Amino acid sequence: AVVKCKPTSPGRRHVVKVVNPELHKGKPFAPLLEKNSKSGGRNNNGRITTRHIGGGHKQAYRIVDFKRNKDGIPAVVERLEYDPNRSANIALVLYKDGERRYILAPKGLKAGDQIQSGVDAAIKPGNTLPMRNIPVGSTVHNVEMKPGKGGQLARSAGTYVQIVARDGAYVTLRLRSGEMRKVEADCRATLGEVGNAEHMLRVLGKAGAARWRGVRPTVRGTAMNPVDHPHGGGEGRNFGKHPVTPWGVQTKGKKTRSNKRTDKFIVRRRS
Amino acid sequence: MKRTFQPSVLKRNRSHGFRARMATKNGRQVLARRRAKGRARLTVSK
Amino acid sequence: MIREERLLKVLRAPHVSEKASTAMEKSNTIVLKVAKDATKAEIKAAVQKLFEVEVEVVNTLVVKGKVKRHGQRIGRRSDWKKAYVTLKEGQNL
RNA sequence: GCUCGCCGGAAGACCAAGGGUUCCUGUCCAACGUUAAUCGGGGCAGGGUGAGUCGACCCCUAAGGCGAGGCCGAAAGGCGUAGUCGAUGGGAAACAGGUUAAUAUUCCUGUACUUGGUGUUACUGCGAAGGGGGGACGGAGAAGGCUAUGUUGGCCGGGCGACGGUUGUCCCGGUUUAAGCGUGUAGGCUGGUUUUCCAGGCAAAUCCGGAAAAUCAAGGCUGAGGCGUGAUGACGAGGCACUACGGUGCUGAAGCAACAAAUGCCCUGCUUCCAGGAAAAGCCUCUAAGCAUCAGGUAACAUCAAAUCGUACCCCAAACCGACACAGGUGGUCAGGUAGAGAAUACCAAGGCGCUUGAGAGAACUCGGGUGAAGGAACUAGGCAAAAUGGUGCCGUAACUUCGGGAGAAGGCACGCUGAUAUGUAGGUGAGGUCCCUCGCGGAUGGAGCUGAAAUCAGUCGAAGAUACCAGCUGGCUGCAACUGUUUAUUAAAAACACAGCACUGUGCAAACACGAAAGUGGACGUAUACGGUGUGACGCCUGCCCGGUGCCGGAAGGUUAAU
RNA sequence: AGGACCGAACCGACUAAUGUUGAAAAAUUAGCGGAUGACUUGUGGCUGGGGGUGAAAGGCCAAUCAAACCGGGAGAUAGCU
Ligand SMILES: [Mg+2]
Ligand SMILES: [Mg+2]
Ligand SMILES: [Mg+2]
Ligand SMILES: [Mg+2]
Ligand SMILES: [Mg+2]
Ligand SMILES: [Mg+2]
Ligand SMILES: [Mg+2]
Ligand SMILES: [Mg+2]
Ligand SMILES: [Mg+2]
Ligand SMILES: [Mg+2]
Ligand SMILES: [Mg+2]
Ligand SMILES: [Mg+2]
Ligand SMILES: [Mg+2]
Ligand SMILES: [Mg+2]
Ligand SMILES: [Mg+2]
Ligand SMILES: [Mg+2]
Ligand SMILES: [Mg+2]
Ligand SMILES: [Mg+2]
Ligand SMILES: [Mg+2]
Ligand SMILES: [Mg+2]
Ligand SMILES: [Mg+2]
Ligand SMILES: [Mg+2]
Ligand SMILES: [Mg+2]
Ligand SMILES: [Mg+2]
Ligand SMILES: [Mg+2]
Ligand SMILES: [Mg+2]
Ligand SMILES: [Mg+2]
Ligand SMILES: [Mg+2]
Ligand SMILES: [Mg+2]
Ligand SMILES: [Mg+2]
Ligand SMILES: [Mg+2]
Ligand SMILES: [Mg+2]
Ligand SMILES: [Mg+2]
Ligand SMILES: [Mg+2]
Ligand SMILES: [Mg+2]
Ligand SMILES: [Mg+2]
Ligand SMILES: [Mg+2]
Ligand SMILES: [Mg+2]
Ligand SMILES: [Mg+2]
Ligand SMILES: [Mg+2]
Ligand SMILES: [Mg+2]
Ligand SMILES: [Mg+2]
Ligand SMILES: [Mg+2]
Ligand SMILES: [Mg+2]
Ligand SMILES: [Mg+2]
Ligand SMILES: [Mg+2]
Ligand SMILES: [Mg+2]
Ligand SMILES: [Mg+2]
Ligand SMILES: [Mg+2]
Repeated sequence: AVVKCKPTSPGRRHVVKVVNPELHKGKPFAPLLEKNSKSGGRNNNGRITTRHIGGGHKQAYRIVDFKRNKDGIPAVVERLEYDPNRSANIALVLYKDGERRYILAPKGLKAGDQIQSGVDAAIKPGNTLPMRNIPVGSTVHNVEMKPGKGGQLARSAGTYVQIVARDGAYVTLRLRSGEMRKVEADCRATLGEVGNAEHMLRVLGKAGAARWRGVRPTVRGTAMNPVDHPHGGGEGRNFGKHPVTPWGVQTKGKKTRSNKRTDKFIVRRRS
Repeated sequence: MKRTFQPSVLKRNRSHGFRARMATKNGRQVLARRRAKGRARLTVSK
Repeated sequence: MIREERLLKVLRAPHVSEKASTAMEKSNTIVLKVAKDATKAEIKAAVQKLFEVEVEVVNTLVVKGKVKRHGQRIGRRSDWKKAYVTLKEGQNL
């Protein structure tokens, strides 16, 4: 559900809130948590290497089954949980033989379903299997990129890939981003679309909001002094630059990708 | 009003103490000089 | 533990004072300067032998020697263990 | 010594950090002390810090640090694996009273408790660096039950009033008692036990997880306080003797109830929400290598052990940071009486103080204040500064609006005391007595006593009853910024920055980007509903035309063109 | 419920006067803003000088900052006083 908040107070009047009743209440399943410590965006040289990252809420990490290896063994959806560390919700699944696991909650997953993996597995929302055994045309999420390495593509709320060609030993995915890239067909992948999809109807509605998600403020270069940012100073609102990174590199359109090493695999660049 | 020197033994010995000087080339060198100039107190101690 | 050598070396001197005195009256306790490195045990042991009396319990503390700076250049008095030795009840020397 | 005044959510009392003898006594007065000083945080000498259970060491880990071998780097050196360090967090146990000139939960008295070694005895599967439990975790809000505490009555000791009255419905004081042990209440959570079987818990498992049945429903886990004991005790006014008049010894009454009541406790609870809320050991259990008449394991008793180092004193300051005995700064704990919403504020209590030159004068002028005829912004850059408003409850309140607001708009009305309803009302509280019963810290009945607003009527005093302190001035027009936030420590708090929102633009993950000769690492344990760069700045209504210039994207046939 | 309202603590720093060889190398007094949050604060850690950090003022990095402090090249050079 997607809710408007009443204007009982400015900075709460523009709040649009995504509240979901099918989500477990209370702490996750402890056995699957680790520590995760915040980083201010600083690396092992103590230097800020990525701007704007500080504070806001504390976060436990939940171990998520990106790989999906327990083939042949069914499991059922104990329940649906929120996860502070990503936009997708998640499924607490009980495997027949006792072992438990988290997985990315896909579009329609309800409590008490039966997901499964392996070179067989019923082609149904929730199930994992190699793509050489997935019908071209299918739409699939959490897509492995090397066989075995585990999910890397389409892991985010609302997203999915669509297989649009087999052929060869590789398939050819339509990436959420418009791109089309070949990818060896033994790379596993999941039936369905990744779940939470009204994610992108939230509005925050107030500055804090963003803070308490670890985001610190963004200072326009045109608000800095020449010394600081290539976008210079002013003297009653001036710019006159050719838009750039803080570090003399160009935005408004210069291309950055440079791999060669992985050019082979890309078949159509996004548009 | 709040001035710049706010003591703290724990921090002191960590920042300049004998052992910290010993940790490294250029702290061993602080000590080294101080010994050459014949200092009474190499560092600050118990 | 004996190391009778030690037990002889561990009792240094009696210690005199109001407190020390009233402490002998009221509490059948006796107060000694004892090696800095001595343990309550070592203190009990040697007191038993050397002073043939029965020791019920031993308390210690370390006295910090005062400081007396005489113009620019200063000086400090060294540090010693003070020893409260209680005497069981069979009370003698 | 007797007054007087000041603080009393502090100007008291405690901790911690920092200080390092400032502590206590004797003695001294040069210099230090904004004055004298016989005094002192000054000189000099002496005394003073006592712990199994307060703290630190110790065990555990956080961020972070170091780091065999290792990866990388002209040398220096940077990273980092196993490990090892690092509390600001987890981890065993003590209380009340007494005593010193100065230490005390440490010494004494009394009464406890913790975990180990040794033994004895009875009884048993014990056994990790491993598994599982657990330790183990946010915010907000709610209201019940409690205690700390206090009020009054009672009880006990004392009192009969410097001046009219005070043998009583009078006055004053006190009325305090711990840990521990026992009990398992208010209340919270969860159904239990047996058997069988299993792809999980790196091997193993009796444990955890999962699947089956069978069976009984009452079982367990947690848990403040009360009560009992501890206590034959301690403390307790006051007496009674001595007194170097400083004190010491001796003895010692009552020691209850009702009512009010935290912000403390039950509560690591409950309810609820999005931002979704440390780790590791101790601890319980489970087995592995193992050991099997041993060792161990469990329990009673008995016994030995618990080291070392801190402990004086200052504590929101004369001892700490401020060159000063400096109107500054400095985290945490304790919260009495009356009035009060209150931790505000005024006055007291306990406790601590009158701030280390005083004495007179009673000019100008300065500073800080009180009142002011008539006038009332005429002042002035500007109502700067003043003056004024100021509580509660009810009545009532416009434009405009994003329907929340505006709004405490504006403006009215009441306010003290006494009596009556009602010799104290509604409410709260709740004892005897009665009956029950799984009889308990139980239920129902019952209403004594206790406490107790608000209201209307009437009467009454003053110039005035939100009487002091304390405590909104209101309204109309209009610029800019949506808004709360941020900022020039020390002349700029704003219309500047940020901001939710929008847009462009890059980015397929070994991402772009960034710190890095590099290794390594942030980005991210993320993956295009994501992440970066840039500009715009809620929202409503909108966002037109120009690609010549400059930038950028695409292109390629020619032309020109490097090393070679 | 809320970057909700009023208002102590706490955080701040809008106005005036005082002070200006100060009580003080930025404060006192009376008024003022926030005061459940982008709040406030203890303890310890990390980032280092053409480097940091910066809700951006050239702000802050130990009474300082359009390039900290210390030592060194060092008796820099000074057609200037
Ligand atoms: Mg932005
Ligand atoms: Mg921006
Ligand atoms: Mg600027
Ligand atoms: Mg530049
Ligand atoms: Mg201009
Ligand atoms: Mg003892
Ligand atoms: Mg000791
Ligand atoms: Mg004080
Ligand atoms: Mg001295
Ligand atoms: Mg003098
Ligand atoms: Mg003194
Ligand atoms: Mg002295
Ligand atoms: Mg090495
Ligand atoms: Mg290292
Ligand atoms: Mg350690
Ligand atoms: Mg600690
Ligand atoms: Mg004392
Ligand atoms: Mg035994
Ligand atoms: Mg474990
Ligand atoms: Mg009570
Ligand atoms: Mg009379
Ligand atoms: Mg003390
Ligand atoms: Mg003074
Ligand atoms: Mg002072
Ligand atoms: Mg007050
Ligand atoms: Mg005086
Ligand atoms: Mg004075
Ligand atoms: Mg006046
Ligand atoms: Mg007048
Ligand atoms: Mg008049
Ligand atoms: Mg008038
Ligand atoms: Mg004029
Ligand atoms: Mg005029
Ligand atoms: Mg004014
Ligand atoms: Mg006024
Ligand atoms: Mg009345
Ligand atoms: Mg105008
Ligand atoms: Mg603004
Ligand atoms: Mg300024
Ligand atoms: Mg200002
Ligand atoms: Mg973005
Ligand atoms: Mg702008
Ligand atoms: Mg608010
Ligand atoms: Mg306020
Ligand atoms: Mg003020
Ligand atoms: Mg400065
Ligand atoms: Mg330069
Ligand atoms: Mg030279
Ligand atoms: Mg020169």
